[PDB]
Amino acid sequence: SAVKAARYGKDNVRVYKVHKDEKTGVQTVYEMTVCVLLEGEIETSYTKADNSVIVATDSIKNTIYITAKQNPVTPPELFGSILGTHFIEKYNHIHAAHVNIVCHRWTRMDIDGKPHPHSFIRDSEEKRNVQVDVVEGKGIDIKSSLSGLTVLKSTNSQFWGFLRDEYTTLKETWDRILSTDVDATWQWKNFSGLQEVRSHVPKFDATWATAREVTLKTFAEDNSASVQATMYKMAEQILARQQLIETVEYSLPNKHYFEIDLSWHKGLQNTGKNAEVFAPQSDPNGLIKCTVGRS
Amino acid sequence: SAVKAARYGKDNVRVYKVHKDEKTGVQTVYEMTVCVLLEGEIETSYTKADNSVIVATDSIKNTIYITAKQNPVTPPELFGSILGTHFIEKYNHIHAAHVNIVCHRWTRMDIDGKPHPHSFIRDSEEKRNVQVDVVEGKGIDIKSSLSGLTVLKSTNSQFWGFLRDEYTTLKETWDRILSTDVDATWQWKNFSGLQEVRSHVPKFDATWATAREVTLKTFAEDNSASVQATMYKMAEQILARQQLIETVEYSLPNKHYFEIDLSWHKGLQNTGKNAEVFAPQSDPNGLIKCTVGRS
Amino acid sequence: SAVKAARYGKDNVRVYKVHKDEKTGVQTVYEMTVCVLLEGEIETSYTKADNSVIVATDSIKNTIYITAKQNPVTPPELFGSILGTHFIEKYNHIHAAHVNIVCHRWTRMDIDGKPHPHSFIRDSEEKRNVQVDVVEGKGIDIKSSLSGLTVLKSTNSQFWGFLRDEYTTLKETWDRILSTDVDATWQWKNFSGLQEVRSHVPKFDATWATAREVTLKTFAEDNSASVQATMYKMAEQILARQQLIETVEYSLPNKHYFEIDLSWHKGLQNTGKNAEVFAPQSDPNGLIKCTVGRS
Amino acid sequence: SAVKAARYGKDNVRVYKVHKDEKTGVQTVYEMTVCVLLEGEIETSYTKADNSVIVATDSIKNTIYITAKQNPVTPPELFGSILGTHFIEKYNHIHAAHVNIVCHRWTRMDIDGKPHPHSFIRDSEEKRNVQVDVVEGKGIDIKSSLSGLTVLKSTNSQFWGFLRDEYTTLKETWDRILSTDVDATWQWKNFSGLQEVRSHVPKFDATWATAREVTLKTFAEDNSASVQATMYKMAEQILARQQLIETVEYSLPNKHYFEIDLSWHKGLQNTGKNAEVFAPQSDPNGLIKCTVGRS
Ligand SMILES: Nc1c([N+](=O)[O-])[nH]c(=O)[nH]c1=O
Ligand SMILES: Nc1c([N+](=O)[O-])[nH]c(=O)[nH]c1=O
Ligand SMILES: Nc1c([N+](=O)[O-])[nH]c(=O)[nH]c1=O
Ligand SMILES: Nc1c([N+](=O)[O-])[nH]c(=O)[nH]c1=O
Repeated sequence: SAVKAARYGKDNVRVYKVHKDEKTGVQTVYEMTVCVLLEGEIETSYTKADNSVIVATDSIKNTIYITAKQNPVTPPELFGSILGTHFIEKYNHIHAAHVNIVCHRWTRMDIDGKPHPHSFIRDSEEKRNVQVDVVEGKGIDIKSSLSGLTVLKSTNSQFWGFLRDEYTTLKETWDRILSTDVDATWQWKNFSGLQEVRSHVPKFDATWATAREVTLKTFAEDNSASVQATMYKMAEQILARQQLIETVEYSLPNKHYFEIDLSWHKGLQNTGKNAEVFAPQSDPNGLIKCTVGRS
Repeated sequence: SAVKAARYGKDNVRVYKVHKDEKTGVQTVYEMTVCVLLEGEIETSYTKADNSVIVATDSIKNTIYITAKQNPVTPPELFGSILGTHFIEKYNHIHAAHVNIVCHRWTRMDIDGKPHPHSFIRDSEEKRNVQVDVVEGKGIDIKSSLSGLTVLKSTNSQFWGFLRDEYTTLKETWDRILSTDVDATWQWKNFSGLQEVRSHVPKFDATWATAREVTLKTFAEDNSASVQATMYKMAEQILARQQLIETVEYSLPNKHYFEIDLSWHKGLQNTGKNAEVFAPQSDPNGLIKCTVGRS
Repeated sequence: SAVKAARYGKDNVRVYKVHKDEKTGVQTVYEMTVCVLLEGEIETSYTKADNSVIVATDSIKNTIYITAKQNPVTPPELFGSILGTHFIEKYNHIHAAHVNIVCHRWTRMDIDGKPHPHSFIRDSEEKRNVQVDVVEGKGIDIKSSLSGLTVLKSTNSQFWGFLRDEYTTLKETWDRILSTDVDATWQWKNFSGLQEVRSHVPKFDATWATAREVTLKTFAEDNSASVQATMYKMAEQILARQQLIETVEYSLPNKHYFEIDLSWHKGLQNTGKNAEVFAPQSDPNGLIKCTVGRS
Repeated sequence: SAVKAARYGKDNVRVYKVHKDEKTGVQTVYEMTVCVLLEGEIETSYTKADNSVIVATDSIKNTIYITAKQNPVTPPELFGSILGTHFIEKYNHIHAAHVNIVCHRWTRMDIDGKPHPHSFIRDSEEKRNVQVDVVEGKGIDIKSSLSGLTVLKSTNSQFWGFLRDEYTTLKETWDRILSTDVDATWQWKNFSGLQEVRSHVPKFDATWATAREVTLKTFAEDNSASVQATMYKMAEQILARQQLIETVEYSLPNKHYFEIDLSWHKGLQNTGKNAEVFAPQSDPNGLIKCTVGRS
């Protein structure tokens, strides 16, 4: 037997950083969870019990805190690129670093209509993520994403004209509830190294904002023919607005809300045009995915 | 042996209801999770296998949907009082109904600065809850609450002057991070029945809003001497603003963020006035509770 | 306003302890999660920012580790009584301590049919818990429990003869699946203090074992008329087997498995006596409770 | 823009099946959660709102129940291969089916030392999984795995001789606790189709059992030089015992248990050879992976 692939590192490293404006007194906080896995000439740690090739996972944890102390942590695309580059430059035998960052929301509170200088609220569990792969001699590959964005529309979703055969019981509909948790990922053109990532810094936050805005507006305004059709419209728009993106991937559950027939009870009407009370279904759920690129 | 206490019913009943304004086209959605447990002359179902005294839990589930079809579901204090009253009036041998409702957020989306007629977003996992106990001959007891409100302030929290003995290692501090998940409950004066609950309907939403506003403002503005001292200030204010409340209870975890000493690494300064990067601690956590009433 | 009730302390304190037999080389591990809340003359910490009355929650955490170092951690009824007693004896102004312990399973591995000296497996997420309330001048109250014991029987459960009215759709049945997660609590006679708890030490593990055995055998062997009837039989037996128990409480969900009518597809028969494939339902669920005491 | 990749289907489909032995009265239950995603000539559902190419996800759900009614559900490698093959044979324009199955434990109860005919217990949350990819013209690829197997050894784990530099604070050790949750996957040689999968049916359960046995014995008996070294020994053995496996992949967290220095308290000794009480750490954790194949 032989080692075909190997990677190791530290997961679930929680990090908080505060910035304090000396002039204005305003403070800004960032909180993230970081995972770093390394690859390289490490096979002998597995095959021969040779620990000499191992950067201890505890040391990887220390390096994450030190790097956050000495560099900006925003945008996460930049921080992840700095952190990954560190490992391949510092250790001759480490040839790839894989960095995943999940950013948690701490939104400034408004008190009496004015933004508070040092108080924050977690408004929803929506995340902004990055995956950064730094590979010696092959540059920096970055996938940015948003996830945990949960939405619902109460009308203006349809689903009819699908294949009907002996396995089919679903009725066609021209008016249904559509609810989903959005997972959207945009993959950047390969960057040659840290200098090139730095040169595009302003585009990272702007593209995240665009992706979010397009997602919400398209969902709200599309008279949806299917989850498939609506998600493709989202992806098209994002690609049109940022040339440095190569592909956009969406993964959307269809979280079902079922009509409840109450006609057995005193002829109560609660289906079709009379539907008011529905039963949200925890499982099963539809799952629809697509990756859109340039023609 | 004898049955000393018994209650039974249906838990985790998910319910969604939509309201459609015929004039304006605007739709509004409500989504809740409901639990109903009954008590009464039911001991023989346990001791003698006499199912004749049992309202099947499946029927309780049906009753929740039927009741939501025929009545307003907001404010939840009213819906819970209607639902509980139904069981004690309908069934001669049922003498108490216990109704718990958890309301989930579906906040109207703003698209292009304008509120959308039928699209919603889940903004955070904060809940608004009620517990309603309807007891034959003893009226209606309602406890309203908010929970899952997660906040953080980066300065203006202190903790010094506590008891020091041979079990104490904690250093006094004049500047720390304070973060918590707020659970706040206000208990209403007993109501004589449904007519009296209906007479106070406007107070329910207004008191929830007041409780939330007082919580957020006090947390943001108090130069906190301890979690104990800050939470008492919150409770005092709520009692002063609504005379029909008898007690206010707060339960607050103290979610710790620890300094990281980096001085071992090239003399890096990251403690006290130089602290920028911290380690959020998942566990353990402080837990502080208090119930405040009228003197 | 006035403080009506107050308690504070440390939650989610994870503790592991190893015992090493010097003679045999055999090692035994214990892992628990502990919560301790104190009450006493502490109202001024809330009302006047007087921290002098506060035993810091960090110190409570230290005390849990120190106590585990110096005393046996098993049975948990004893450890909880030692820990709670410590706080009321050490601090003049603390008058009650509330200790909750959750014990996690680490079961010795059998390798080649022989018990291994120092290797363990987590066999299921079933827990053994205690709640110990130590109150100055009122002795020690202990509630012991098991929870997270998940079972299923595929036949020999019935449910017929329940109340039928205009809210009822459920069909009577003489053969259904019964599945539940068992939560069972036995409350001990009040103990005068630590000496009396020590005098009964052997009864704690034996009573836990009896409670578990009775639960499993009764569930397996009863041709169940309802969840109500089966759970009462369990409670009766436990009370008969241990005189120092005052009450037994059971809380059982009824986790539904629904038949799937497949007759629409080529007349496939999958209901009643032909039922083979079922749909487990995540929610809603029945919830049945009872507390049984001595006549 | 163009569709580069697309797949869609149903997730979280819970299924239970019972087998009833007519002769002996013995019943056996199986419970699983199934996910099926399809690929094929479906791009126009995304680009042109052409639902004619869509097999509704509701129909996929129906097909899972029908297939479970008409075929054995064990071993899961076989059931997954039957289910995936169905979709590519039935629908001309569907060219790949991806089937994931998670099997939940229902272990027969022993009552009075004898196996009960129809009562079961969930012994731990360990799962047995399969991923089956059925691709038109390219056969059937199966990855089998076990996951959620949580173990701990209290001694006979070491970690010394790793790289030490200016980022390193970790002390070398010759005696530590090692605890992990095991995720192990074995990938089978490609099968030409269903006939070939059927021909190897007995090997599936036997190989799962071997993988589990090797994992547990190696963990218990290895005087571990590192997680890397121990996991490689596991993988080597599995490959040696089953020739139809091409690769074995392990993913193991290192769940840390930290010493607690109590010397500040009356000189209490609780470190090194005196360590008895430890603090389990919820996060961060090491994460070690490797894929082993044939030389
Ligand atoms: N860093 C590592 C540790 N460790 O404790 O840091 N232990 C291992 O077995 N392997 C590692 O890579
Ligand atoms: N409603 C009840 C059911 N049931 O199925 O509805 N089963 C029981 O054992 N008990 C109940 O109360
Ligand atoms: N122990 C306590 C702390 N503390 O940090 O330990 N902080 C508080 O606000 N209150 C406490 O009781
Ligand atoms: N099966 C599908 C449904 N559906 O409801 O089954 N809805 C969609 O938008 N897309 C689907 O593929």
